[PDB]
Amino acid sequence: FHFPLMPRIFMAVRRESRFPISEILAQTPPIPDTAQWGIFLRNHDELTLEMVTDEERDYMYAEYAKDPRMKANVGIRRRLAPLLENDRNQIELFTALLLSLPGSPVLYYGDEIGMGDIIWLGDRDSVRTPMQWTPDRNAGFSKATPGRLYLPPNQDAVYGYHSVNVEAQLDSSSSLLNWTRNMLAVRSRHDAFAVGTFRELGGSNPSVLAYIREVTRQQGDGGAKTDAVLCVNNLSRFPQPIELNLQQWAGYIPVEMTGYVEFPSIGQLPYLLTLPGHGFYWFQLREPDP
Amino acid sequence: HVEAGIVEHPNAEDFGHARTLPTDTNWFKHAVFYEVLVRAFYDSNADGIGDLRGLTEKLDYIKWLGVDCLWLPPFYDSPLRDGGYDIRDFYKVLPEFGTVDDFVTLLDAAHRRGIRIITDLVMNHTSDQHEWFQESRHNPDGPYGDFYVWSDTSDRYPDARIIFVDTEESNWTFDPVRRQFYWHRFFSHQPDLNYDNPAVQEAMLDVLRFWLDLGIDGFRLDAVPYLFEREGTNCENLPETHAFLKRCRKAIDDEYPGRVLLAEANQWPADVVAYFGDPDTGGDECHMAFHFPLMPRIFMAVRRESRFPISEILAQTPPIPDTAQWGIFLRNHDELTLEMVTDEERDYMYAEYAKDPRMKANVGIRRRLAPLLENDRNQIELFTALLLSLPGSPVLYYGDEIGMGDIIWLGDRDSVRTPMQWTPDRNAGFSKATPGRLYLPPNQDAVYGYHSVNVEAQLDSSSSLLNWTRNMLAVRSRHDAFAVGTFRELGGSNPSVLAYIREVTTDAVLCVNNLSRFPQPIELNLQQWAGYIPVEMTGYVEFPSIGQLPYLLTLPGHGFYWFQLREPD
Amino acid sequence: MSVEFEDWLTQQRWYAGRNRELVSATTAMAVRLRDGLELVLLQANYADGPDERYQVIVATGSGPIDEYSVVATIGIADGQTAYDALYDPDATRYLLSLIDESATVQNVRFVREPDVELPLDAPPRVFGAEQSNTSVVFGEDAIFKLFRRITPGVHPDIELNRVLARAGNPHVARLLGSFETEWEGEPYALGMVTEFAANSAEGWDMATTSTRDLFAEGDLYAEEVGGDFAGEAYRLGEAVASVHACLAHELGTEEVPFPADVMAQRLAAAVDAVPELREHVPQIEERYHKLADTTMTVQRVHGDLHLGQVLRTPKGWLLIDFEGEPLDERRRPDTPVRDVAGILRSFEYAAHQRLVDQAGDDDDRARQLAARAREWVTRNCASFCDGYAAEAGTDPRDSADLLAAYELDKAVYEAAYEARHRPSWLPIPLGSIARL
Ligand SMILES: [Ca+2]
Repeated sequence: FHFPLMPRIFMAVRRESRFPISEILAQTPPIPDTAQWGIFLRNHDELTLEMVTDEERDYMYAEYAKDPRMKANVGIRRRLAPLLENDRNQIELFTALLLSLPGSPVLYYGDEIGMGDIIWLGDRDSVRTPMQWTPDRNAGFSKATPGRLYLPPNQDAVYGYHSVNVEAQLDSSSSLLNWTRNMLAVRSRHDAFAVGTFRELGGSNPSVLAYIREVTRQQGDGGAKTDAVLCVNNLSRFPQPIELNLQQWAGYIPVEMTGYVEFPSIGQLPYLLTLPGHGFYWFQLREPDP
Repeated sequence: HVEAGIVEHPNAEDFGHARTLPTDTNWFKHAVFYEVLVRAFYDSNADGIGDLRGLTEKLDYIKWLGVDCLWLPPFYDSPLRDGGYDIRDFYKVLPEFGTVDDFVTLLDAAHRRGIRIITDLVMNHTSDQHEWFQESRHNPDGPYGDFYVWSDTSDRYPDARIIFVDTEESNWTFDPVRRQFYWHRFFSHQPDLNYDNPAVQEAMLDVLRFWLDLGIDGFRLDAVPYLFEREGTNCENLPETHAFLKRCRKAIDDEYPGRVLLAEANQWPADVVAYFGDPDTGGDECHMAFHFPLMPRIFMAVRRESRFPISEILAQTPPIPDTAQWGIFLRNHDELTLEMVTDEERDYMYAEYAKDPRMKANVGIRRRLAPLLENDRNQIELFTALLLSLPGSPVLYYGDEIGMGDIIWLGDRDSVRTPMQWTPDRNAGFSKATPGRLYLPPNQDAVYGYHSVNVEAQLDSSSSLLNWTRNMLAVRSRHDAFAVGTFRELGGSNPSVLAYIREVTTDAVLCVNNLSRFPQPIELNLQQWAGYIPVEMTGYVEFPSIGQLPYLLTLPGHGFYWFQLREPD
Repeated sequence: MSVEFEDWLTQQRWYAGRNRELVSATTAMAVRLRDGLELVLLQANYADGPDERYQVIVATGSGPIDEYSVVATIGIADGQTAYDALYDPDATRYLLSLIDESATVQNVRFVREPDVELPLDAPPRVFGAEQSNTSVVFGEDAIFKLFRRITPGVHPDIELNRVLARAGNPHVARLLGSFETEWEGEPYALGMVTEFAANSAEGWDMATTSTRDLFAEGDLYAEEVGGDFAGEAYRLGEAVASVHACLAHELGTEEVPFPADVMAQRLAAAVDAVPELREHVPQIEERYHKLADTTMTVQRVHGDLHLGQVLRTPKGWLLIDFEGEPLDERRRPDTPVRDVAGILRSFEYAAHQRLVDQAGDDDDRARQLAARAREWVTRNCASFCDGYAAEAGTDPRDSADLLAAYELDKAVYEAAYEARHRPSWLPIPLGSIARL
């Protein structure tokens, strides 16, 4: 497991600067051919409840304790939704990074519907409440009397089972569950995300992290298999413009994956993309027609 | 009111007059209106009913939000059989809200912080309990016998339609005391005033003058198209009706410069332009009228993910006089009749609406912005963004700033008139009274409930809808282009993206709105502003300068941008 | 002759001799319009295949802006580089003031209708320049279009725009003026200028976004989705029916029998690039010889209707590009059932290009998308025919057998035109042929 990824991504969004992400990605040594990194969106190891850090090799070492948000949850497992103060746009961004960054991603149960936690139950039990299936008694987890439950379901006005459950979210395709489901559906359609190369594109704007995943044409083909994909993520909460240099894919047509929309073809001049606060785009770089 | 032989009538000079604001005849073109019910906003006497003095206390919030003018629906003494649009006494505020003095206290307190107040005023009809009508029926040969339209048969004006065709069987109702029929366009207990009687015209002009003497900033004249009735016509928008409105304008311009007259006319844009008056004089009737079909079009435009239903009505709206200004709000129905405006010929979306499942569900019911868009935050922002950037002066409805919901089962108009949700405390912080006493119950569902949706909760994080909405008004007030600038639609190759430019001769601003739920690219042609630097207003971020080639902007689903076009150095 | 400059005339996209194997290709004319301009009418002779004559308004000296130099610098004549004048603002201004005069120079006479041309506005060149023309937009008021491949006039894109607007039919961008010459014997129309539908969008681009709607987040019915094009399709129906009925009034009508032997020759030649199309051929021929010795009504028509040649503006649909596509054969009248066949043909292509782009987009359950596409394809075709029939008393589906024939013919031409150029398309014509 690549443990310090999440703490860096977190602090990167805090600073509205791409570099805390860029740094650990640059400082990660290459791994064997069989090998694969594992990444998840949490700050602590469930075994020891310790956040990984190296006094020498981590330049963010002293930085974390000084951040008020980081300081509050030291030694406690928290879910994705509470970690980002229930900001839907952020939840999407962090999920979008998890699925597009190198290595195999791990989702934690209930994060797909944006469940919360109950910190007072214990530093590790906090994230181990019952899965909230319906707004029925015991959140549809058990028929037993509420006293018998191994842990109580979330009951607050924000993350409560009356307002946050699977049954509720199944209907509108705008829900976080359905959004999360579809993002996995898109990711499974391009191998580039899973086992492709990773080249960071940089850019002039420090708040925007742009990179390309790529898989080579094994004995020939031009499908969603042997793709080049482009990911542009905006870490700032305000709208940001970025001028990217995609000259290598001159003539190629970027196609946004969630809508299959064709964007203007890439040229010699810098390509301009504009994102909203904590927004992101996933483009399939498609060949020009012979 | 009272009676002796005539129905006596209080004097403006017996109450004071609130601090006058400096005379300005264009304030209404720059203003952002905030429609707030007196009964709903805040209760200070623990009776369970919102009152004038409570509304006075909460003026600091209104000021903080950044709205310029309060619009109060009718608060006159009334039996309230038709939500208070049936007025019993024009010179008396309904007991439960307070005294006329309490209204002056509100005015003065509001003017002190630069906030103006206008009010709904029904012109066409009074309640059957109004002293006038009781004198007309009991003393037919008295001085009020001809104040209402009487007849011996229910045959007259047969071309006129029954507005409430499911409640009223006729527009003539038989009075047992007078033994005659009386005309009424609306309900049988809301008899029409006879505007052919010169005394009636003078009486109503004195009602206007009363509240204007107290220092009110303007009125919204309700049900004005139905004033005059003539044979061989549908009794709508008759020349004599407009002629009377011209008098009201003259009375405003001559006696109280800088006041406003809004016209509630629920008709197609091409018709309501007549209510601004003769364009040669630059307007001599109403200052404002409402562009009613904007919201239904914006709504259907987002449904289709196509810009054209918005473009069409903007293109088909006739030009208005120089003084005049359009009024726009984000609702599908007129609060008076609960009818959505449509013209069978001139509306091309005529058959389209009934076929849409979402539109079909709320026919005849007032709904708030949040429920109308299924609580989609990104949409709520888009629709708000359009409201503030499109031509004309916008009206916000109370509670929409925090994304309150509605309770449809309370009634087709009461649905949006629940108490304002201030805190997650008992009664949503609206009143101290026991919950049973409340005039209407607060929202209690898991989504729009006062436990989860209230002002107190949203004040803290600048990411809240309240704070977002507040800031958008703060940005809008910093550029005149939005208020009184020109409007040129830029078009673009992508049908899902509506882009346009507002301009004053001193900003040019660019608005790009994405009606599609998926991310969309648009290539705009801004050659005219070559060399200019677009600056995004919410972040003061400079974008790349505009060149000769098409400018590319990429938006997320239901996103939008607001750019200030800034000169090169 | 031409010399190196020739190379540029083969890089075009509007140049059709990419496959034609040329013999001597030489400049046929050069009128002088201004000091630094010349309306050159080049002629290209091929070996085995008819001659084709292009045009190019060539300027000398310096040819700005910098953002067009690639797509503009024709070469270098002693001793300043030569470039086509559609990319110069000072030059297109002159070429519009010449249309306004309305002037003439040696052979090329310029004419304008009784309207008002709009000079003294900034002009740029439009991006999607077509395989028969190039276009520059003066402000937001007028658009100039010089025909890059002139063939001996009269040109229907000018002819049919005139009579349509003279009638007052609202569904055509209004014509302002044009210009022509008399090279050798017959005349040659050289270009037109027209009232710009600023704020427009193509039909194909608009159907593509509705077909995008169902398919993405699908399995929710074709009528229930918000993206529903049905209402807009119906309006487009009465739009095409309006121009047809109006065209028939001035053009007149005649009676003629179904071109059995002519359309048999089309289906016979199509079998040259044979697939499984030979297996359908007897069943298709049975549908053809069923309507033999039957009379139809022939009007002047568009000739090449598809969603691409149709634009949407606020307050109306617009029909453009009366190309139409042998200039003699192009002007010949025809059953309007061919035009409604073209639009209905185009609906299926809009829906299934997406399904190929949704086979893109593989693998497990494309069967769902096909179900939605068939739903969408058949529903907007219905909505379109309904609107057409609502305008003129005649219903196209009422005389279905005549329409079903032309749909089948448009598929045979579609198969052959696609198969040669693009192999991946072949399932679309073949499957739709199987559907009908
Ligand atoms: Ca009346």
